[PDB]
Amino acid sequence: MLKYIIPTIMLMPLTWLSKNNMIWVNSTAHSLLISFTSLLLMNQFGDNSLNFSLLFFSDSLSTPLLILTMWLLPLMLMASQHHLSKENLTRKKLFITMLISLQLFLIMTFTAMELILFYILFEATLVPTLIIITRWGNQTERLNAGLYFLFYTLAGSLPLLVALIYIQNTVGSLNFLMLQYWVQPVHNSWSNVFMWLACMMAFMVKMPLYGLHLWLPKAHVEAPIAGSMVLAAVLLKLGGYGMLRITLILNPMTDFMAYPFIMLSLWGMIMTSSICLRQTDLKSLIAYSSVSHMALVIVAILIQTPWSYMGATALMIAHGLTSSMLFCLANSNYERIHSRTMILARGLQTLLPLMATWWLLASLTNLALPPTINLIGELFVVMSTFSWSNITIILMGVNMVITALYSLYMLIMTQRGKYTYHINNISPSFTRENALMSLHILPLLLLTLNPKIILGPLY
Amino acid sequence: YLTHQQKVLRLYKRALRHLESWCIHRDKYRYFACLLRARFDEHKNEKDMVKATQLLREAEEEFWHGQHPQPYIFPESPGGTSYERYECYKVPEWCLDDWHPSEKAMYPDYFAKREQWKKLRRESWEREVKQLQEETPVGGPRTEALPPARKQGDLPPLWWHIVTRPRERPM
Amino acid sequence: KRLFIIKPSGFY
Amino acid sequence: APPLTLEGIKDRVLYVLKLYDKIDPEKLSVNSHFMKDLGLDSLDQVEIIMAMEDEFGFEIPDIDAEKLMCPQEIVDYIADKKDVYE
Amino acid sequence: SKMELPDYKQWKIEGTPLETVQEKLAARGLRDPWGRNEAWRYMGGFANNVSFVGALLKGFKWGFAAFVVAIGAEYYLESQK
Amino acid sequence: AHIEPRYRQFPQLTRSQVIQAEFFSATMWFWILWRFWHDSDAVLGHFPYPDPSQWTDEELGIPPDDE
Amino acid sequence: HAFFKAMLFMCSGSIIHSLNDEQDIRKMGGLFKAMPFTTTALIVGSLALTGMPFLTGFYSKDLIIEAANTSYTNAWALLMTLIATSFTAIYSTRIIFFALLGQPRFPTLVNINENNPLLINSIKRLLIGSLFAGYIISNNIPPTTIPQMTMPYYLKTTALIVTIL
Amino acid sequence: EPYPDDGTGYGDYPKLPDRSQQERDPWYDWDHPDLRLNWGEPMHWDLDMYIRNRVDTSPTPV
Amino acid sequence: MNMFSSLSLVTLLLLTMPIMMMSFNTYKPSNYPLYVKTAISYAFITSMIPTMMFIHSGQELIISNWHWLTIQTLKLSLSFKMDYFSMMFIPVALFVTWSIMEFSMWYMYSDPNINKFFKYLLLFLITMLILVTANNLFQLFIGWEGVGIMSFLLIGWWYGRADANT
Amino acid sequence: GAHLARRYLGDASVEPDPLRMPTFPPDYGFPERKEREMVATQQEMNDAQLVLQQRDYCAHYLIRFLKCKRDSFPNFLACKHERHDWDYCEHLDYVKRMKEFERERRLLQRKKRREQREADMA
Amino acid sequence: SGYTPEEKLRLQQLRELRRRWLKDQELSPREPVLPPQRVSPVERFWNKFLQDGALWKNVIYKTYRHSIFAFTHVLIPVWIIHYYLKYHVTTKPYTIVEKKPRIFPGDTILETGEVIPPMKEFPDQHH
Ligand SMILES: CCCCCCCCCCCCCCCCCC(=O)OC[C@H](COP(=O)(O)OCCN)OC(=O)CCCCCCCCCCCCCCCCC
Ligand SMILES: CCCCCCCCCCCCCCCCCC(=O)OC[C@H](COP(=O)(O)OCCN)OC(=O)CCCCCCCCCCCCCCCCC
Ligand SMILES: C[C@H](CCC(=O)O)[C@H]1CC[C@H]2[C@@H]3[C@H](O)C[C@@H]4C[C@H](O)CC[C@]4(C)[C@H]3C[C@H](O)[C@]12C
Ligand SMILES: *C(=O)CCCCCCCCCCCCC
Repeated sequence: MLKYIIPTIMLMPLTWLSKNNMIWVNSTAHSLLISFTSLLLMNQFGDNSLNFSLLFFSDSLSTPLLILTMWLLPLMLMASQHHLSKENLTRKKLFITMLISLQLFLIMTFTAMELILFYILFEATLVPTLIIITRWGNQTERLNAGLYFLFYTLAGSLPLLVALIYIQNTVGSLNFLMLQYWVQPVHNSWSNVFMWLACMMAFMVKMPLYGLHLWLPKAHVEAPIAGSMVLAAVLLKLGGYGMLRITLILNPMTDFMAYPFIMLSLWGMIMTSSICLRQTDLKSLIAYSSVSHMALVIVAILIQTPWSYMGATALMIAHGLTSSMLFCLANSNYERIHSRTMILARGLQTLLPLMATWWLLASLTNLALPPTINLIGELFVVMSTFSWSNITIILMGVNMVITALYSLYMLIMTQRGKYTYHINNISPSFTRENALMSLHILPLLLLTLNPKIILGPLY
Repeated sequence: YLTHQQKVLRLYKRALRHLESWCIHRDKYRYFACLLRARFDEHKNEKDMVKATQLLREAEEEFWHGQHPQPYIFPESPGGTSYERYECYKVPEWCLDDWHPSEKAMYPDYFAKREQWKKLRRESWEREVKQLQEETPVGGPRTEALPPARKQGDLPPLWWHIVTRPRERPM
Repeated sequence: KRLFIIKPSGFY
Repeated sequence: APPLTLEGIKDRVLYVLKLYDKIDPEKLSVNSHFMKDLGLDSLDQVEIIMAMEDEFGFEIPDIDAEKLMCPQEIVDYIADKKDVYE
Repeated sequence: SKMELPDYKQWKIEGTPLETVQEKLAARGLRDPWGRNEAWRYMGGFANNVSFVGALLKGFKWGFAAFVVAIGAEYYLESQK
Repeated sequence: AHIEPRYRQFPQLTRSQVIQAEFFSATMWFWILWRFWHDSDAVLGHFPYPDPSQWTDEELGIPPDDE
Repeated sequence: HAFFKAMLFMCSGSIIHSLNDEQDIRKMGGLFKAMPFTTTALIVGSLALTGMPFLTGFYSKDLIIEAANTSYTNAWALLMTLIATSFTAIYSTRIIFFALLGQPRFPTLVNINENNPLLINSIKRLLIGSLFAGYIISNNIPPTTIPQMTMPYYLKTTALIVTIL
Repeated sequence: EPYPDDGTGYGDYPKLPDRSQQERDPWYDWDHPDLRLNWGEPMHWDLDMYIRNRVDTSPTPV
Repeated sequence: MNMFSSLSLVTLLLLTMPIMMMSFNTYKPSNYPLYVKTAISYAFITSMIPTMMFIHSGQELIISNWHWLTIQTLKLSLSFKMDYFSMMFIPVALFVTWSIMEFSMWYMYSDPNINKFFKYLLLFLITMLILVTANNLFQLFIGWEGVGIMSFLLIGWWYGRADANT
Repeated sequence: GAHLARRYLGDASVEPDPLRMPTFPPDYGFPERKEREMVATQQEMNDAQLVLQQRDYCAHYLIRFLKCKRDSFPNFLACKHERHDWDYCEHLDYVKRMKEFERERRLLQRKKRREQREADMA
Repeated sequence: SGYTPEEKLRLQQLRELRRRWLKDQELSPREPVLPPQRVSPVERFWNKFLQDGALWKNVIYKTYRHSIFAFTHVLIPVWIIHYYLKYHVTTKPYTIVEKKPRIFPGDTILETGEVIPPMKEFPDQHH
């Protein structure tokens, strides 16, 4: 992984040593080159994972998450450089540095062989994320959002640290390959119940699990646009990636310990989907949409079937591109009208025709139109959950109806009807904005041609 | 607030329109339109305004009982089949300010004319604001009526968005 | 009589 | 849907009024007040506006209809709604 | 451009069902003042219209004539066989 | 235009639309007449419907009562 | 159904366009001669929809009613179907009576014009389909069941009788 | 008139008539014609439910 | 077989060409409604040849031309079913769509977005043909949802009208 | 028609049960009853690929019709005589099913008439 | 009822401005001023060719347009599709699967020359 870690680190001197007026050009160009080389991680084998060294490895689960991560950095630089245009040079460079450091921690997080190396980098991502939210967020609420983000994550992750060290003392190793062969079944005792919760709650909070999600509508809404993109696209998926890994050592206890969290997710997805119908803040609506989608990933991971694991991997990738696109679309309106209220600016299809096409495509992927990879992931999860219990099709079916309703409600409210008379500063869409949207949707639809590369290790 | 006379005349127009929806055929409608007018003429002269109010309330109850459940609506009236059909084509004039110079060069005459209108609006604005300040009581305006221009070379205050509004068939 | 059609900028 | 002209609107407005038995066609001009000159009452004026709506195929709201007291005001009101300028 | 309107004096309720309405209003002492504004709907090319059966039998005379010729042609071909 | 609008009067008609309309109304009735001449069974009846009450007991195999 | 139902919508579109976006039949009337071709297509379409013998709708709707009448079937469902068949004639008559017959009820400026070749040729092709397509498709498809052709006279003419009523 | 001072969190927000925007005069010159709202008037707590695309409360003939 | 299968597919491919050409490659605005209408009429003709062959001898076949995705023991392949129902319905749908497009050229003449309207009508037809010829339920679901979304976009054509959006 | 009134608004004991008929032996009152002849063999119907519901005692006429239709293409108005033979064979098959119903009904009447007569003895 | 003198005067002032605005929406004869227009030599032939009129040279052009369509949109796509099916799809197993042809009594098998026996004698029904 050093062929990706070292180039990522070099983005920092590149940013600091660049000419003042070339910081965005230079960092964007070279971050795209790194993203291009990440395609070499697609050398996956049917039986064995691609094991680089004692520290790092990549299998079909981490590889797509790595490619998404490295793809997101140039998109975030494009999304940020407009609203940071009046920031002074040194603070711009520090903003880019936080983004680079977050990428460094993420790519090492997804390839860490040892769960305690995974833990340190998994917590490490908090620091740059907190700084981005609180320093460069726009509203007073960013300070409160940072505290909710920080202490929800740590309340869960500190018990995880105790559990992981306990496992290493008992097994002798936290190396993930070793745990595949030395894993022992978990006896059903009270002490193992709390080991199970310690190993899972930190990941549940990051998903987020319904009930433990209050940090997300604060953090995702108060962050700057780059903060929201990475928060929704990648950082929510650390929880899914962590759960997909750690459930290996929790069988068979997951059979019954899953029930309370499956109920929270199956009912929670309907609750959060309903909330979207009455949200007044466009960014807040998009944030609650993420909670509903990640409820499917939680359920898929907990029922532990080959189909649910393929579906979960696809959804995580599909949601990452879609939710990031929606935040970027919402941000482009915000940079014009300087409000997040959804009813403020209406009929934007009349004033911004091409941008209204991006809204439509973003909405259709969000409601999982076939054959998008959003639908492929959702379908595979619904199939596996039907086998877990036929009755689940009712909750899955209702959620798909509600999801269509709020996805198109967002489209209709903002893009259709009559334009707001007094809003007269809706200038034409910039080339930058149009390129930013198409760099989300084009890869998303291309993956429909070759879905296997985002179906994970069970494929 | 609607006066009593306004309430009666609104009822008469509503009653006739629903009557027409029932009758359909023109000769049949002419017949019953004249019977309905005769009913209104029967109490045209009713000086007692307490009794004229009672007649009005009963007529409205009779109307609600007799209204057509699916009355005729002019196509472009609210609730009609073409209501708001062309709003998607109505673009505000301020959008022309954002046209690229190569797009403006295709209509040099239109945009030269447009600059004269914008100059006219700029030069009138201070006088329009002043006229409203001086003609408005201290508490503030008590109705939504706007005044005309009192002088020569003055424009009626707050004219721009009325005069320059999109055409009903903009495209 | 040909009239001018007010549209948003299509250039960009 | 052929285009309207100011003279065309006036011609059709006066044409309808000359088919109304309560109006004398020889004393009807564009400036004839319906009540003060032609001696009609307010129920007659409601019927006159209804005919104009039928003539031109669109509705005149009661709040605006009540102020149309002469043929010329009807012409101006129709011209304004149809974007007729010649 | 100017469209020329037909002379307004040609519009009369005589001969139309508007005259029947007028006659049965005069029984009640009422009059219909808008009758002439409707007269055009009952005059000229609009005066005569088919019944529902007349509508359904449009083209039946020519269709039946062609049918009678077709069986004759069919019955001639059969005999020639 | 080739068809100018009229006011309170029956519209102008081309002869083409009248001939073509007449041709296809005649074609409808010719077809109905021709098909009925040949396939009247498709509407009236293909085969005679038997009356069960007229079938003898020997051919339905009904033994006499007292046996 | 695809042939004559599509044609009916196009015929209504022709009427709607000629009366400046009027869709209420109470404001139509007297169009039988003003729009001869739309009138012809509308009558052919209605007769095809109601199961006039040997038009396109007859070759399916009448076999369906015969099969339903002779089937081991829910009695109430059978009655609802027959009554719905009669109602089909009623609302088909409703369109013809108010759109085409009687005296005009539309505004005074008459802009009725159905002489565009695009309009004529599009309706004309579907009119030909509404006459012959049922016969051509019925005589070319292979048989995949055993059609029921033996039934009492009253079950053989049920579809036609209720349509006439 | 505020909502009742239960614990549900309305505070002092005005309790306005529970009428659909569809019930408002279509012929008035609204600042927001599609919403049939004027600039500055208090919005119903449930305005987003009473827009013309959603819940209608108009009188019915039956 | 070789003619039956070739012509059944070209019917579908032919309808996608006006969609691709609207990548501003050969695109010219004015002729576009006529271009799309002409492609439909040719698709009708090509669809009659497989239909004649089925009528003649009852020929039917399944084309499973592209392997898309294997999920353990579930192999999903783009597969087309040229049988009774699809052989009879395709020419009928194309014939009626041919008339409606010619009718639309007149009805929608004054619409400023008539080209987008004909693109949307064509996209509906493509998704409907995917629905009719589908041999597996996933491919059927693609057409199933495809017509739904195109229906949504065509019903709300006049998107300034609140009733149309509802 | 009429038969439904008798079963539903009358004595159902002397009316056939369409889901359970026949209830008497095939030879009860039928001395020396012949079995139905089948012309088409199982292999012929398999080779012809007849729909299973078409593989009845009229299949041979259907096969003859299908062969004619194929060989007369594109003349789809031919084979009209072959079609009628199959239609007529199916009509006779339907009349045979009507006779079975009528036979069943008359035996049910006969059975009852014996019970009452054999009960009036007691 | 009726406009007050103030209301009438304002309506008249606005009516004058509105009609001036609408009059100013008319395009001048030279508008739109289009930029340098490129033409093709293939159009050069047809512009001169058809200005003559007639209904014998308005048919060659129609035939030409339909032939260019048939070639680009039928012949070339079927060539590509036929090449795709013959040399890629049908070279893999079970990609194209035909329902086997119906065989009727009296038929002859082209592959083998076998003759299928006729059905046995029909007990000629009355018809
Ligand atoms: C294992 C599964 C885990 C998953 C479940 C996680 C559940 C969620 C846990 C939430 C933790 C608490 C909430 C954190 C959100 C941020 C808190 C906050 O912002 O509250 C504001 C409150 C107002 O005061 P203040 O902000 O200081 O005023 C302005 C001056 N700055 O500030 C204050 O008044 C002071 C707040 C002090 C609390 C700080 C957070 C500490 C949380 C750990 C609690 C420690 C408990 C130890 C007690 C042991 C003995 C019993
Ligand atoms: C809103 C706040 C958001 C945060 C949420 C935090 C969730 C934490 C949940 C912790 C609960 C863990 C369970 C601890 C209880 C002990 C578990 C145990 O050992 O019991 C074993 C037994 C298994 O039963 P059995 O399947 O029959 O055994 C195998 C034979 N088939 O036990 C069983 O019968 C299995 C069933 C256990 C689950 C019970 C579910 C209760 C009902 C659903 C509640 C949903 C969650 C409610 C959260 C509200 C919080 C306010
Ligand atoms: C065949 C048809 C003629 C229709 C008519 O004149 O009535 C014409 C009308 C416009 C033509 C198309 C458009 O011109 C766009 C294309 C451009 C290329 O020059 C030829 C192929 C091309 C795809 C066309 C060939 C086709 O012949 C079309 C469709
Ligand atoms: C015996 O099997 C009879 C089967 C059904 C009889 C239908 C006869 C029609 C009578 C009711 C039609 C009413 C429609 C208005």
